[PDB]
Amino acid sequence: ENMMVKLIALYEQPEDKQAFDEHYFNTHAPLTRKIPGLRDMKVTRIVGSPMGESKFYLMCEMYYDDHESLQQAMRTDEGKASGKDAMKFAGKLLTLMIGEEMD
Amino acid sequence: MMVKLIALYEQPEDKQAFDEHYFNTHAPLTRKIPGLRDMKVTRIVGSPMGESKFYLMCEMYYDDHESLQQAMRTDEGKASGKDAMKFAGKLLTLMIGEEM
Ligand SMILES: [Cl-]
Repeated sequence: ENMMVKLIALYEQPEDKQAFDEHYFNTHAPLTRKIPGLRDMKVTRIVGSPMGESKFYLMCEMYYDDHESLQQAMRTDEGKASGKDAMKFAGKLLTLMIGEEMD
Repeated sequence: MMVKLIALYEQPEDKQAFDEHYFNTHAPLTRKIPGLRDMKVTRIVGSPMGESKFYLMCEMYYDDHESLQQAMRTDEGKASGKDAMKFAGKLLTLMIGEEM
């Protein structure tokens, strides 16, 4: 309650950053932006940790109306196409989390 | 573009204890940090498949990188960092991000 539902994609460091960045911004993000019910999307470039480098490279937060809507979105043709694309270009780099962003 | 410090916490052994410390002590300490522009707390309620390795995320927004670096070194920033380390250091990953 008193929250907003978001899917969080967290990507670890790619071996080829040029290839990752091209695929992510030119192919993957546009696929994700087609998902019915997606209300907002924020992309965060991870530039380090307080002490140095980070394990993580990129985060994306995708906002939906409610939990049911997120579950339905991931099962649409567009959701499946985005998921399939991520498994191909990012593979094990990707961790997915479901969050409730509190008021 | 906004700069943010991201704190990501893995699953605690005692969720009740984590929650009391986090919400009653830690978040208030963090809200006192000079320069903090916004703070969002996200409960991680699972992954698409079920459980998640992660339990909570906090996003702390600053106007620019220099302000974040200053903020972390204020008395308030240091106290917040030490508090996080004490109650949950083994669970914590800190990241600096640029949100587009
Ligand atoms: Cl993504």
